[PDB]
Amino acid sequence: TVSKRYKVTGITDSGFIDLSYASAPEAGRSLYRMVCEMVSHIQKESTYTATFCVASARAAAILAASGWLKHKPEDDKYLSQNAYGFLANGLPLYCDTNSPLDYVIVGVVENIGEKEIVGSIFYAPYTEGLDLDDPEHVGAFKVVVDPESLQPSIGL
Amino acid sequence: AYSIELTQDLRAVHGMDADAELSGILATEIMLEINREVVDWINYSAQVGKS
Amino acid sequence: YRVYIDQYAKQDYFTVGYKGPNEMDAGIYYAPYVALTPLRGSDPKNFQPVM
Repeated sequence: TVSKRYKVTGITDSGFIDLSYASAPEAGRSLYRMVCEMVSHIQKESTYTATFCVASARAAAILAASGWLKHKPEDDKYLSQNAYGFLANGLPLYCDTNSPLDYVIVGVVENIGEKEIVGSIFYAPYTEGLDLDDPEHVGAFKVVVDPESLQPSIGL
Repeated sequence: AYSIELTQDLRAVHGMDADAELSGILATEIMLEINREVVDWINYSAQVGKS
Repeated sequence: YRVYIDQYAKQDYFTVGYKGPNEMDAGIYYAPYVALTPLRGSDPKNFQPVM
């Protein structure tokens, strides 16, 4: 609901591409052109290098159908285990499997260090001011014990 | 009846303790009223002077 | 005499009282029983505290 829709006159007009199984990876690579172009349309307007990609399962397979998505055993380290693989362009491809689209998003996450952190959808949880057990839990549970039936109720 | 989302705000932004502030104004209010009571049973129960 | 201000007073006045040496000789008895026993809880449906 943020990412600026990428529309080219030839094909993607109407807002998105239509891929058909006819003839070869020629359909599956024809999406890998649109990922590559979206990455260069970040580097024009954003100027950041567009360090990830997100795609629904069915639309990340046809981007895997292109070839040029190489997971492979030795390459595990850089993809942080969440990525479905690396596009040959050097981008991790994060399979979605959730949203109701079949979309392919490109985006950026770059922290140059110190206080400069820039990338889509900044998230940024807030626990500071709360007493937590371990820092990473992002908000604390609470228990109640309803005083009608005494059986507890736990919520975060 | 203070919100659970308040304390976190008020611990973070103001550093004050939330709870311990309400326990501040309730414990003070009752002892102000119980004290405003007896002074108001003295002036209520006192005869009219200079009469 | 020992002059206590009345900080909240509608018109103006002075109420000349009496307090004997005993706690018995007074004219009015303020006898406490329990003192400000705090009570805590939380709203069981929405998890939010009350005190």
